[PDB]
Amino acid sequence: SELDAKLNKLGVDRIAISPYKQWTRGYMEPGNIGNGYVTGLKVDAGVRDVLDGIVSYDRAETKNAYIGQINMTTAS
Amino acid sequence: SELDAKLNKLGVDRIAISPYKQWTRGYMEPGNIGNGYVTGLKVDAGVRDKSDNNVLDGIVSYDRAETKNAYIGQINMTTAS
Amino acid sequence: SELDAKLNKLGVDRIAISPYKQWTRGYMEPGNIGNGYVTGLKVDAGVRDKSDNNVLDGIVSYDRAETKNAYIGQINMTTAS
Amino acid sequence: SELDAKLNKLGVDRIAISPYKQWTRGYMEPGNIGNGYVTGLKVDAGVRDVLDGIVSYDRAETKNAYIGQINMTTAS
Amino acid sequence: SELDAKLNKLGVDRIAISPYKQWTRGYMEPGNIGNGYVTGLKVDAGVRDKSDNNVLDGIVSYDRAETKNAYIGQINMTTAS
Amino acid sequence: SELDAKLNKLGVDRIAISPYKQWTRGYMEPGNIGNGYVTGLKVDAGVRDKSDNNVLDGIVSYDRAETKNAYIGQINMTTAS
Amino acid sequence: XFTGVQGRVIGYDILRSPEVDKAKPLFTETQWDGSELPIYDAKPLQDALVEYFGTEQDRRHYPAPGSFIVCANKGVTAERPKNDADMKPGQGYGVWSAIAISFAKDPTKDSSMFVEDAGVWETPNEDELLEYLEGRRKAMAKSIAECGQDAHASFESSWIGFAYTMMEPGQIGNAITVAPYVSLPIDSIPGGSILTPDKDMEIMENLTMPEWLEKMGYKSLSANNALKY
Amino acid sequence: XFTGVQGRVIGYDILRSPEVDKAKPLFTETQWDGSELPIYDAKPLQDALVEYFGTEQDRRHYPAPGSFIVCANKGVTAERPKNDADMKPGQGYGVWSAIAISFAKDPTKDSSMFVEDAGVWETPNEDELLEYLEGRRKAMAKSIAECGQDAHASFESSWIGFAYTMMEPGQIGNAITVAPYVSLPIDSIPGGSILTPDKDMEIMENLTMPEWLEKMGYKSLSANNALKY
Amino acid sequence: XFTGVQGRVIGYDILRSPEVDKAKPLFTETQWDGSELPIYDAKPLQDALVEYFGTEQDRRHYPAPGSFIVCANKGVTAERPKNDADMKPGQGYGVWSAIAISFAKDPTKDSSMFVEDAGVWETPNEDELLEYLEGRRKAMAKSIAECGQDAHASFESSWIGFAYTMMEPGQIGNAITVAPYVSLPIDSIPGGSILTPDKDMEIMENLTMPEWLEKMGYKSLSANNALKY
Amino acid sequence: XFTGVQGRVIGYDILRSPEVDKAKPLFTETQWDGSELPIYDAKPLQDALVEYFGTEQDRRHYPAPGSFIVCANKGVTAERPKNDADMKPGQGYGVWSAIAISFAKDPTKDSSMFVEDAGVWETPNEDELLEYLEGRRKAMAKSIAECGQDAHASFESSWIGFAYTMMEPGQIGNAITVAPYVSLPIDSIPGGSILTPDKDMEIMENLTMPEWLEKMGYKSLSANNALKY
Amino acid sequence: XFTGVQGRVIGYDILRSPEVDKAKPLFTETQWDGSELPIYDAKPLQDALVEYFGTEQDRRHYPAPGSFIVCANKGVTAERPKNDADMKPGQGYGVWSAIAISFAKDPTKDSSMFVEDAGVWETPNEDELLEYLEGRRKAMAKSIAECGQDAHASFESSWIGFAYTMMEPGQIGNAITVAPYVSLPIDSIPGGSILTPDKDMEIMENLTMPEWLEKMGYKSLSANNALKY
Amino acid sequence: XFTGVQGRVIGYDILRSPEVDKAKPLFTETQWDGSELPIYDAKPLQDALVEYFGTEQDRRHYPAPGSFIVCANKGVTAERPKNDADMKPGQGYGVWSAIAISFAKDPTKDSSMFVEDAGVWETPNEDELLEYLEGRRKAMAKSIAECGQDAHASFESSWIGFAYTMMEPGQIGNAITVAPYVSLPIDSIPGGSILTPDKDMEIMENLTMPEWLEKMGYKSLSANNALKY
Repeated sequence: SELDAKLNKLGVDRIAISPYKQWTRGYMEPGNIGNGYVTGLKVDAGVRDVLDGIVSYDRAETKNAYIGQINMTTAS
Repeated sequence: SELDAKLNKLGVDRIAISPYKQWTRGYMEPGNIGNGYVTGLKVDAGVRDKSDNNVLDGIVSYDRAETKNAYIGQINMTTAS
Repeated sequence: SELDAKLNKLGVDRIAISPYKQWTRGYMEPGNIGNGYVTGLKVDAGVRDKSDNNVLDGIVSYDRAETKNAYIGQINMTTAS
Repeated sequence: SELDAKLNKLGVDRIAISPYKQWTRGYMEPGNIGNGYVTGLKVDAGVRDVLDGIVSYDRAETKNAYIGQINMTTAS
Repeated sequence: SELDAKLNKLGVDRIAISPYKQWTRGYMEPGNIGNGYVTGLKVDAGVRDKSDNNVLDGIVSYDRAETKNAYIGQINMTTAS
Repeated sequence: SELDAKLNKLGVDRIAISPYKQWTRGYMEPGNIGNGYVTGLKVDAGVRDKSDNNVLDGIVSYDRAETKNAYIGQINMTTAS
Repeated sequence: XFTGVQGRVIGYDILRSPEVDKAKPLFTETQWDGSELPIYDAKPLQDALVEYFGTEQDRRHYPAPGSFIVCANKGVTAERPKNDADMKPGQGYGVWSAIAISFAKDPTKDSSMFVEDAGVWETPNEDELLEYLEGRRKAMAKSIAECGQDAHASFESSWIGFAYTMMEPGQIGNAITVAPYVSLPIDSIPGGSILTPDKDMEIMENLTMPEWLEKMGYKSLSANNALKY
Repeated sequence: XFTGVQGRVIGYDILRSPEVDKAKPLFTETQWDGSELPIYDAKPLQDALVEYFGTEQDRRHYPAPGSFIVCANKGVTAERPKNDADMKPGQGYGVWSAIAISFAKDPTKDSSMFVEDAGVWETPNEDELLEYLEGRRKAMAKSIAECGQDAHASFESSWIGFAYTMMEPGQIGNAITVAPYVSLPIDSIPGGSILTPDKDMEIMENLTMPEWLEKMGYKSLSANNALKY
Repeated sequence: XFTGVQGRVIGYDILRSPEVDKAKPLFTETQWDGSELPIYDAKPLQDALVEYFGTEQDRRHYPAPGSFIVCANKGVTAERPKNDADMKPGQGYGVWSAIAISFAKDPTKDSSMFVEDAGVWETPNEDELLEYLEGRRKAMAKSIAECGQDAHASFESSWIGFAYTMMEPGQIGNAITVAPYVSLPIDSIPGGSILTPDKDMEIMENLTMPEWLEKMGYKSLSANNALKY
Repeated sequence: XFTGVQGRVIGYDILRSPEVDKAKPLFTETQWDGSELPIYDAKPLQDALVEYFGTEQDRRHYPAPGSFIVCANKGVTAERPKNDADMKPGQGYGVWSAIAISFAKDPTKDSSMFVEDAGVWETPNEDELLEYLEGRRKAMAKSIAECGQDAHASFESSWIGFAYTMMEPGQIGNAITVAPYVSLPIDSIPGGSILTPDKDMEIMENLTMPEWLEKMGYKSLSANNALKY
Repeated sequence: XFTGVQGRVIGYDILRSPEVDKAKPLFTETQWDGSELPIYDAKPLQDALVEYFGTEQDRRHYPAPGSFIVCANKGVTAERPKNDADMKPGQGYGVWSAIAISFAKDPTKDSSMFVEDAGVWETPNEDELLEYLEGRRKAMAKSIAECGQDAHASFESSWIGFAYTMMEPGQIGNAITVAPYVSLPIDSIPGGSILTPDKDMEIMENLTMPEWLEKMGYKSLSANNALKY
Repeated sequence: XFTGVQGRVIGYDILRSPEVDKAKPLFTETQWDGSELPIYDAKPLQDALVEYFGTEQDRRHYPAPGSFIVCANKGVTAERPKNDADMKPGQGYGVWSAIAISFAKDPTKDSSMFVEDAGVWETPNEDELLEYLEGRRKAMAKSIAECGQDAHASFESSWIGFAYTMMEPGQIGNAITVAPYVSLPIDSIPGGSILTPDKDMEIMENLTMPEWLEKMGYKSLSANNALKY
């Protein structure tokens, strides 16, 4: 978009492409094409009747927008 | 420096270059030229007259210290230890 | 192995090569050749006799377990979960 | 164009970009971005009143569409 | 083969891979993977009942030999010697 | 040199590095590091005593001049003009 | 967190939801320059990510098995005991999470920001919690506006949304808020190619989420608000 | 030569000349499938390359000093003696060169082809040469059509043009035909960027040569046929 | 966490321990498809990483000074007071850590998983702890099996192992569990080369840990169970 | 954290502060080899990073909006209540943070290390805190020296510095210690170029912080100790 | 031309012809070290390239339309006039071309060499030409052996082959000798991948030309000597 | 050809010969701007390339076996018959080759140029040829100066040199002139590294040919004019 054109003059691009079939993958992983990233919003909570933390976690990760089996790293 | 020359014989370089205009950017980000990193020292402490929310009371004091002195505001901080 | 061949048809490879002499290095670091990773299992603990206050005495038992057995001393550990 | 899209499915692209300021440069030279080429048509002859071959040559190379001072390599 | 292993210690590899579907392509072309080349042997002789023009009488007999037997038709031949 | 600095502002560099052990190699070959070239001057000739017919006896005087003095023997010479 | 000069947000910048332009602001909060920053419910954007990754059951362009996705994330977990209706205090009846994205006015100078929060609920009245959540919103807006002035980053909108649960009976509850940072596969891009990277991004930022679905043969997983958080 | 799956031709595929669509075929030659291959004068295309590289005097995006440009090329040189009006036979009065480009019908399966020729002129009548050149055209068409069947490559058009000279008085003459193979600089692409490679090519193939000029602030070096070959 | 389509595990997928095939399952736990997932002690695999990185004292292909290794990790620390044999409760007598790896049955569709745990020990009887640890195992198996169904990922084995300590006298204890994610150096690969990347991986997945050692001139640091955790 | 074979530290290895060579050690602590490791105040180095990134108000080569900077960092936050001068114990009057860098003697074999700490202050006397901080220093030195022997890494210097605050009146306090890991922009390098990467680093390690400023047209933001932590 | 440290030859080093090992030397020529260099007919190797590129009619992995293939090549063309059975001397009755490849003994130190020749035939007796060609062979061997000593490159074999034609009736004849320098497509490599480059080469150098055909579903275009030159 | 913005010439720009600065011009030729372009004998530069590639016998950093070196080159060959002292005219007694390099005054705007020539000698007096060669020089200078104006490229020097031979007795003679275009190996660069590319070039352009030799342990193959052309 017209913004990318202002951006490119600074050395910045927002291209983020995954080499794989079907799957997205994480920003900074090797073999991605492009120097940018795409993001999105997930908020979920599941009610279920260290391990404690882990199984309810997976339950929220596979609830709705699927991000199951990901090696989550944190930024803040 | 003469140390880089000892280093290079091991496969290591300390080159760390940002493609951008003005901004530095983080080690390991795509498009950086070089296989090394530069680091520096920041210690600062900031404040803000309370609210209801501890989470949001740490988030806003956080930003206050990040933009105090050496500016690292609006960065996606990741932690190593 | 025959699995890599199924993998490659999806765009995936498990090649993970370090440019350096002797040392391994971390997945995603710049200059590594390949788009995969190798992992391993370390569980260690110790007994590390008394001190001066919280953060510092902690940090030191840490180093003690990092250099106990399989050596990962002096690494900038980043966490995934 | 729609043809490039048929082409790309075969591994082929027609992207040919020069890293320099102002100048075009030759297909296959290092640092060009892209795996394709652009071509064009030059026919010229200059009347002028081994060396013989060389100076009239330059005269036709700098006549009209300028390709002067190029290290011409031949394909046929 | 065992020779490639002696070669690699000198910085040389004989890897020559074409990005395309079906077609081979020439050594040194952009986008080829690898830093080596593969070669082969073609000797053929072709003809065509004359015209007015020697230039064009070599161009058309040329094509005739290029598309005779092992097909290298429509290639931008460059010469080494 | 100070000229390279004027050059670099145009996108041009004169870096020309061979991946191999001992050998130089040609500009534009894959795996060379850099986007420039180095050149030099060779003029040589010889006296190479009589033979069997055209192409072959020629080729042999050629090799004789290529391996006379500054060695460029066994090269796949391509021509620019 | 942040999304700066390198980023785009699903549902907004690429694969935009009709719901987004049709959205009406819940209210406005003032910021340091004196602009009224409108605040919106993030439901378009959240549903949007479900269309793209898909669900456990309708898996679409989700992250690769074992991939390393860096995320902006916070979580929290709590028990609501067996009968023992006395909360030894890391305990509670309900649990919630929240996320806000505030789009920078000038994405060339300033970054867009994410704010995420989470806690437990010390009461059993679901409705009482709800009242509280719409309070937390205005609190987050204030945290956005504070932060804005910290870096003199005026924003142009904010989109905030929540999820939660009301546990009972020794069922443990976990609420997570997370903004992932990904790169898109070619087979998700209608007519994209591994050789046309920059055009690929322009296809996605030029499609609407309905068009993207129609062209991918994908049934809308939201449409008549079928998605719950 | 050839221009195959990797190429585009200035004046035709990118930066197209209005003159091209407005062109009217000089004639047609039959080819192996039974299609009438129209034949055109290549003047649009030749003028086109002058707009892009420019002239010695109005240097534009010409090749880099010392660059290695591979070209399809043929040349020829000849003296037309001092007085000595007897041609010891590598000699002649005039000298000429020619180039034809034949666009493949299916650029996915087949390559477009270039045919180039050159010779000397054994007569002093400029007009007599001209007559001959328009003969050579139909000869080249025949060489195109022969070659076409060699590889079962039907073409969809051919564009042929010539340049020459009539020497006199010990002035040596040199005629060259050359199709260069280049890569385009970013400052030639109105609004292109070193980070948007594939879009850059689409800008050039979407501009006409007048638009490209107007946007670059470039005066047309041809326009009212100001260009001679 | 996970190890998916991009990964291999030292001791199992590359540089495999004889101990691995010779291993006998401690037991099996059922999973959602009705397969009995065997469970094993992870000691082969743990010793395996010691052969490759080496020890402080016998440093081999350990990570580079200052390198950034992302790891799946958990730790925990605790005092066991000076005399004051009353534990003000973040205190304890012993401390432990644990790690399990569960290899996916189909590594093309599903990721292998790591589960790691850690805690303190409120008793001084080492043996009493041990009893507890072998309990924790079956608990972890259950947490594996739960998780398995979450993503319909059946596994084919699990390998679980622990380390710990029994502190006394104001000695602080720290237990860490960590799965590092590395890339291998060429001088660790017998006959590998920086120019043969994919073959390099095949060398390592075709060597056994004894062969790798014999070819590297490396003395086995485990062999007669010489390695303690 | 660590800074090993791949790193350089601003103010010391590149853009060195005159203050650094002119520094005088606050004291020495013994380490495992029997060398007296001198210890210094880190103020040169801290001011140094302010010259390079600049301030909110004088923004220089700071990190890109939304960039992902991995940092060695610790923080801590605390209230000092409204009036209610009784600290329910996650509360305090002051708050502090600290960072130490210990340069390895042999940066080829060993990594340089960072140690960072943080806490709250249970007293209102600013001076009483200060006394404590200069105590914490020698404690950190001891933690450096312990760690040194862990890896038989002798260092050659340490540079330690603190920042803090004394809150009152329900003002919450946050202290952060952070060592960021960046890559330098070309427009920060006087006479550097995107084509000369390794020379670019040599320019920065050959300039002093005054020279760098003079050549960049940058006013010193420290100079007469104008910078407070 | 030469084929040195970077090259492999189709039919010999990769996709080897059974005919090659089954070949019997036509004779030996001495070289500077005193080794008898055996000389063979190149027909296995020539047929070999036909299996891989295929023919106009059975197009297989031939070079890309418009690609730039550098080749070692020589050609020659001649008329054999209309009736006018007097050869104005660039004319002749037949025309021929030849190619030899001499594999270096030590491909680490020395390059393998190609020698190629071509001419016209001044007689109409096809058989008389043939006699001459088998003479030319021993001449080429001598040119190989001369050249060998020039660079002290002993070879281990030579493989020489010819093609030609006997024109009559104003039919022009063209003989070409050419050794092309290519890179292989993945779909030609049974079970190769764009991610396994070095293994791809090892597949091709481990297949025989029959195996390669059987695995590609390709009918042998030579087999019972069906290929003419 | 040319050597433009991308090139450096051995002996002049890198590994410079003392002989070069100590050289004294043989004469000057005027060029289009009115500058006296000095002309020099190219012997420093020619000897220079012998120091770097070495000889058949003292092989140094010569081109790789089978490598593809593009060169500016011309050659010529001729017989000087058996006795038959009558030259059927492609025959002669001696044969020569020549090369000139003219360094552009502004290497940013203009390219440096190479001019190379070759012919046969129709007389047997070696000295008579020599007289002729020093004539050819001034002719080449004129061809340089003509060309200079063609592109308004003023040069700042020219360096011209020749080699030849005087055949007799059916010995065929071949004279070649060639300017190769190479890239330098790391082991030729005293203290260079595959990781420091741009510094590598600066090492070579900062060494003199004597220093380069002394540091490489290389005996000067010229020194007391030991090199003949």
